[PDB]
Amino acid sequence: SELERIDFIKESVDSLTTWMNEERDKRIVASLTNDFTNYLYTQTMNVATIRKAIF
Amino acid sequence: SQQPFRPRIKAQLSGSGVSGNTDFEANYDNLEILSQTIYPDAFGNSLRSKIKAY
Amino acid sequence: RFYIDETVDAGRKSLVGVDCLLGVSKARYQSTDGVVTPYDNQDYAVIGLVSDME
Amino acid sequence: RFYIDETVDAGRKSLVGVDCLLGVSKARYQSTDGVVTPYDNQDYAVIGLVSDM
Amino acid sequence: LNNINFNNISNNLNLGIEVGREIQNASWIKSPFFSITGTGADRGVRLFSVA
Repeated sequence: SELERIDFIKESVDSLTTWMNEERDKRIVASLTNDFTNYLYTQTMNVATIRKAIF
Repeated sequence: SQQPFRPRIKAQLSGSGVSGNTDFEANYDNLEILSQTIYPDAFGNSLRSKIKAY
Repeated sequence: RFYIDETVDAGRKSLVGVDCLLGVSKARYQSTDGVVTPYDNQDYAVIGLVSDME
Repeated sequence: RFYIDETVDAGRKSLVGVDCLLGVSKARYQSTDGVVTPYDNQDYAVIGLVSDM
Repeated sequence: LNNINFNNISNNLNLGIEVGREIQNASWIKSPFFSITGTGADRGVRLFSVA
Protein backbone atom coordinates (compact mmCIF):
# COMPACT_ATOMS: atom_id res chain seq x y z
CA SER A 1 0.00 0.00 0.00
CA GLU A 2 2.76 2.43 0.89
CA LEU A 3 4.82 1.18 -2.06
CA GLU A 4 2.14 2.09 -4.59
CA ARG A 5 1.30 5.22 -2.54
CA ILE A 6 -2.35 4.23 -2.25
CA ASP A 7 -4.19 5.66 0.74
CA PHE A 8 -6.43 2.63 1.02
CA ILE A 9 -8.88 3.75 3.71
CA LYS A 10 -9.70 7.00 1.91
CA GLU A 11 -9.99 5.64 -1.63
CA SER A 12 -11.88 2.56 -0.49
CA VAL A 13 -14.32 4.66 1.54
CA ASP A 14 -15.18 7.00 -1.30
CA SER A 15 -15.55 4.20 -3.85
CA LEU A 16 -17.72 2.21 -1.43
CA THR A 17 -19.81 5.33 -0.89
CA THR A 18 -20.38 5.64 -4.63
CA TRP A 19 -21.28 1.94 -4.71
CA MET A 20 -23.74 2.30 -1.83
CA ASN A 21 -25.42 5.25 -3.55
CA GLU A 22 -25.79 3.35 -6.81
CA GLU A 23 -27.12 0.24 -5.08
CA ARG A 24 -29.74 2.07 -3.04
CA ASP A 25 -30.88 3.84 -6.20
CA LYS A 26 -31.01 0.48 -7.97
CA ARG A 27 -33.20 -0.92 -5.20
CA ILE A 28 -35.54 2.02 -5.76
CA VAL A 29 -35.58 1.61 -9.54
CA ALA A 30 -36.02 -2.17 -9.46
CA SER A 31 -38.97 -1.97 -7.08
CA LEU A 32 -40.42 0.89 -9.12
CA THR A 33 -40.17 -1.03 -12.40
CA ASN A 34 -41.24 -4.47 -11.20
CA ASP A 35 -44.65 -5.72 -12.35
CA PHE A 36 -46.39 -2.79 -13.98
CA THR A 37 -50.12 -3.14 -13.41
CA ASN A 38 -50.78 -0.13 -15.67
CA TYR A 39 -48.52 0.84 -18.56
CA LEU A 40 -48.37 2.22 -22.09
CA TYR A 41 -46.32 0.81 -24.95
CA THR A 42 -45.26 2.80 -28.00
CA GLN A 43 -42.77 2.29 -30.80
CA THR A 44 -41.04 5.63 -30.15
CA MET A 45 -41.28 8.04 -27.23
CA ASN A 46 -43.32 11.04 -28.35
CA VAL A 47 -45.19 13.78 -26.54
CA ALA A 48 -48.45 12.20 -27.68
CA THR A 49 -47.71 9.21 -25.44
CA ILE A 50 -46.57 11.39 -22.54
CA ARG A 51 -49.81 13.38 -22.79
CA LYS A 52 -51.76 10.12 -22.97
CA ALA A 53 -49.95 8.94 -19.83
CA ILE A 54 -50.73 12.13 -17.90
CA PHE A 55 -54.36 11.93 -19.03
CA SER B 1 9.67 6.33 0.34
CA GLN B 2 10.61 2.83 -0.71
CA GLN B 3 10.42 2.41 -4.47
CA PRO B 4 12.34 0.35 -7.01
CA PHE B 5 15.76 1.90 -6.58
CA ARG B 6 18.26 2.73 -9.30
CA PRO B 7 21.92 3.12 -8.30
CA ARG B 8 24.35 4.52 -10.85
CA ILE B 9 28.10 4.47 -11.40
CA LYS B 10 30.32 6.69 -13.50
CA ALA B 11 33.25 5.11 -15.30
CA GLN B 12 36.78 6.40 -14.85
CA LEU B 13 37.78 9.18 -17.23
CA SER B 14 40.35 7.60 -19.53
CA GLY B 15 41.01 10.18 -22.24
CA SER B 16 44.09 12.25 -22.79
CA GLY B 17 43.18 15.84 -22.12
CA VAL B 18 44.88 18.77 -23.79
CA SER B 19 48.51 19.89 -23.65
CA GLY B 20 49.82 23.42 -23.32
CA ASN B 21 47.73 26.03 -25.07
CA THR B 22 45.27 23.67 -26.77
CA ASP B 23 41.78 24.39 -25.51
CA PHE B 24 39.51 21.81 -23.94
CA GLU B 25 37.24 21.50 -26.99
CA ALA B 26 40.00 19.74 -28.94
CA ASN B 27 39.57 16.78 -26.59
CA TYR B 28 36.34 16.66 -24.64
CA ASP B 29 36.20 13.79 -22.18
CA ASN B 30 33.10 11.61 -22.18
CA LEU B 31 31.26 11.12 -18.90
CA GLU B 32 29.63 7.68 -18.96
CA ILE B 33 26.93 6.58 -16.47
CA LEU B 34 25.84 2.96 -15.93
CA SER B 35 22.69 1.96 -14.13
CA GLN B 36 20.83 -0.88 -12.46
CA THR B 37 17.27 -1.30 -11.21
CA ILE B 38 16.60 -2.91 -7.84
CA TYR B 39 13.02 -3.95 -7.31
CA PRO B 40 11.82 -4.53 -3.75
CA ASP B 41 10.68 -7.90 -2.50
CA ALA B 42 8.14 -8.53 0.25
CA PHE B 43 8.59 -11.47 2.59
CA GLY B 44 7.67 -12.28 6.15
CA ASN B 45 6.88 -14.90 8.75
CA SER B 46 4.50 -15.14 11.69
CA LEU B 47 4.00 -16.99 14.96
CA ARG B 48 0.62 -17.77 16.49
CA SER B 49 0.53 -18.08 20.29
CA LYS B 50 -1.58 -20.37 22.53
CA ILE B 51 -4.48 -19.26 24.80
CA LYS B 52 -3.46 -16.49 27.32
CA ALA B 53 -3.99 -18.91 30.28
CA TYR B 54 -1.36 -21.30 28.84
CA ARG C 1 -22.74 2.82 8.05
CA PHE C 2 -19.00 2.25 7.59
CA TYR C 3 -16.90 -0.45 9.27
CA ILE C 4 -13.11 -0.09 9.15
CA ASP C 5 -10.88 -2.87 10.49
CA GLU C 6 -7.13 -2.26 10.27
CA THR C 7 -6.39 -5.52 12.13
CA VAL C 8 -6.60 -7.99 9.25
CA ASP C 9 -3.62 -10.33 8.76
CA ALA C 10 -2.19 -9.35 12.16
CA GLY C 11 -2.62 -5.71 11.19
CA ARG C 12 -0.86 -6.04 7.85
CA LYS C 13 -4.07 -5.76 5.80
CA SER C 14 -7.21 -3.69 6.16
CA LEU C 15 -10.89 -4.23 5.45
CA VAL C 16 -13.36 -1.44 4.73
CA GLY C 17 -17.05 -2.25 4.64
CA VAL C 18 -20.30 -0.40 4.12
CA ASP C 19 -23.77 -1.54 5.16
CA CYS C 20 -27.36 -0.34 4.99
CA LEU C 21 -30.69 -1.54 6.37
CA LEU C 22 -33.52 -0.29 4.17
CA GLY C 23 -37.03 -1.36 3.32
CA VAL C 24 -37.86 -0.53 -0.30
CA SER C 25 -41.20 -1.32 -1.86
CA LYS C 26 -43.42 -0.11 -4.66
CA ALA C 27 -46.56 1.36 -3.10
CA ARG C 28 -49.15 -1.37 -3.64
CA TYR C 29 -51.75 -1.77 -0.92
CA GLN C 30 -53.74 -4.93 -0.27
CA SER C 31 -57.21 -5.13 1.25
CA THR C 32 -57.01 -5.67 5.00
CA ASP C 33 -60.09 -7.91 4.65
CA GLY C 34 -61.59 -9.97 1.87
CA VAL C 35 -63.26 -7.09 0.01
CA VAL C 36 -61.85 -6.49 -3.47
CA THR C 37 -61.53 -2.86 -4.58
CA PRO C 38 -59.88 -1.08 -7.52
CA TYR C 39 -56.81 -0.46 -5.32
CA ASP C 40 -56.23 -4.11 -4.48
CA ASN C 41 -53.17 -5.29 -6.42
CA GLN C 42 -52.35 -2.14 -8.34
CA ASP C 43 -49.39 0.16 -8.48
CA TYR C 44 -50.80 3.02 -6.46
CA ALA C 45 -48.95 5.81 -8.27
CA VAL C 46 -46.98 4.26 -11.15
CA ILE C 47 -47.66 3.97 -14.89
CA GLY C 48 -45.20 2.21 -17.15
CA LEU C 49 -43.84 3.74 -20.37
CA VAL C 50 -42.36 1.09 -22.66
CA SER C 51 -40.78 1.87 -26.01
CA ASP C 52 -38.09 0.38 -28.24
CA MET C 53 -34.35 0.99 -27.72
CA GLU C 54 -33.22 3.11 -30.73
CA ARG D 1 8.26 -4.14 10.52
CA PHE D 2 6.61 -6.13 13.30
CA TYR D 3 2.86 -6.68 13.43
CA ILE D 4 1.48 -7.55 16.86
CA ASP D 5 -2.17 -8.65 16.90
CA GLU D 6 -3.50 -9.43 20.38
CA THR D 7 -7.04 -9.89 19.02
CA VAL D 8 -6.88 -13.43 17.64
CA ASP D 9 -9.60 -15.70 19.02
CA ALA D 10 -11.67 -12.89 20.57
CA GLY D 11 -8.42 -11.47 21.91
CA ARG D 12 -7.43 -14.70 23.65
CA LYS D 13 -4.58 -15.64 21.31
CA SER D 14 -2.09 -13.33 19.64
CA LEU D 15 -0.15 -13.35 16.39
CA VAL D 16 3.26 -11.76 15.89
CA GLY D 17 4.36 -11.33 12.30
CA VAL D 18 7.46 -9.80 10.72
CA ASP D 19 7.49 -8.36 7.21
CA CYS D 20 10.15 -6.73 5.08
CA LEU D 21 10.53 -5.08 1.69
CA LEU D 22 14.06 -5.86 0.56
CA GLY D 23 15.78 -5.25 -2.74
CA VAL D 24 18.82 -7.50 -3.14
CA SER D 25 20.88 -7.46 -6.31
CA LYS D 26 24.39 -8.47 -7.26
CA ALA D 27 25.84 -5.22 -8.60
CA ARG D 28 25.76 -5.66 -12.39
CA TYR D 29 25.40 -2.36 -14.18
CA GLN D 30 24.14 -1.64 -17.69
CA SER D 31 24.95 1.28 -19.96
CA THR D 32 22.27 3.98 -19.81
CA ASP D 33 22.76 4.42 -23.58
CA GLY D 34 24.51 2.67 -26.45
CA VAL D 35 28.05 3.25 -25.17
CA VAL D 36 29.74 -0.11 -24.64
CA THR D 37 32.15 -0.18 -21.68
CA PRO D 38 34.04 -2.84 -19.73
CA TYR D 39 31.45 -2.47 -16.95
CA ASP D 40 28.62 -3.36 -19.35
CA ASN D 41 26.55 -6.34 -18.13
CA GLN D 42 29.40 -7.64 -15.96
CA ASP D 43 29.62 -8.52 -12.28
CA TYR D 44 30.91 -5.30 -10.78
CA ALA D 45 32.84 -6.66 -7.81
CA VAL D 46 32.54 -10.46 -7.85
CA ILE D 47 34.83 -13.17 -9.20
CA GLY D 48 33.59 -16.71 -8.93
CA LEU D 49 35.79 -19.41 -7.39
CA VAL D 50 34.50 -22.86 -8.25
CA SER D 51 35.96 -26.10 -6.93
CA ASP D 52 35.07 -29.74 -6.47
CA MET D 53 33.73 -30.94 -3.15
CA LEU E 1 29.24 1.36 -34.03
CA ASN E 2 27.76 4.86 -34.26
CA ASN E 3 24.44 4.52 -36.07
CA ILE E 4 21.32 6.64 -35.73
CA ASN E 5 19.71 5.90 -32.37
CA PHE E 6 15.93 5.92 -32.74
CA ASN E 7 15.04 5.35 -29.10
CA ASN E 8 12.94 7.83 -27.16
CA ILE E 9 13.38 9.22 -23.68
CA SER E 10 11.66 6.23 -22.08
CA ASN E 11 14.74 4.10 -22.80
CA ASN E 12 16.88 6.56 -20.83
CA LEU E 13 17.82 4.63 -17.69
CA ASN E 14 18.68 7.89 -15.93
CA LEU E 15 15.00 8.78 -15.47
CA GLY E 16 12.80 7.75 -12.59
CA ILE E 17 9.03 7.45 -12.82
CA GLU E 18 7.10 9.56 -10.31
CA VAL E 19 3.63 8.20 -9.54
CA GLY E 20 0.89 10.66 -8.64
CA ARG E 21 -0.87 10.51 -5.29
CA GLU E 22 -4.20 11.92 -6.50
CA ILE E 23 -6.31 9.18 -8.09
CA GLN E 24 -9.19 10.25 -10.31
CA ASN E 25 -12.55 8.51 -9.99
CA ALA E 26 -15.90 8.48 -11.79
CA SER E 27 -17.71 9.89 -8.74
CA TRP E 28 -18.87 12.93 -10.72
CA ILE E 29 -22.04 11.14 -11.85
CA LYS E 30 -25.34 11.76 -10.08
CA SER E 31 -28.78 10.37 -10.51
CA PRO E 32 -31.98 12.43 -10.10
CA PHE E 33 -33.35 10.17 -7.37
CA PHE E 34 -32.18 11.92 -4.21
CA SER E 35 -34.29 14.93 -5.22
CA ILE E 36 -37.36 12.78 -5.88
CA THR E 37 -36.95 11.39 -2.37
CA GLY E 38 -38.16 13.04 0.82
CA THR E 39 -40.12 12.68 4.02
CA GLY E 40 -43.13 14.73 2.92
CA ALA E 41 -46.20 13.02 1.54
CA ASP E 42 -45.89 14.86 -1.80
CA ARG E 43 -42.81 12.89 -2.85
CA GLY E 44 -42.36 10.34 -5.59
CA VAL E 45 -40.30 8.38 -3.08
CA ARG E 46 -41.63 8.84 0.46
CA LEU E 47 -39.30 8.03 3.36
CA PHE E 48 -40.90 6.92 6.62
CA SER E 49 -38.26 7.60 9.28
CA VAL E 50 -39.24 4.67 11.50
CA ALA E 51 -37.03 4.95 14.56
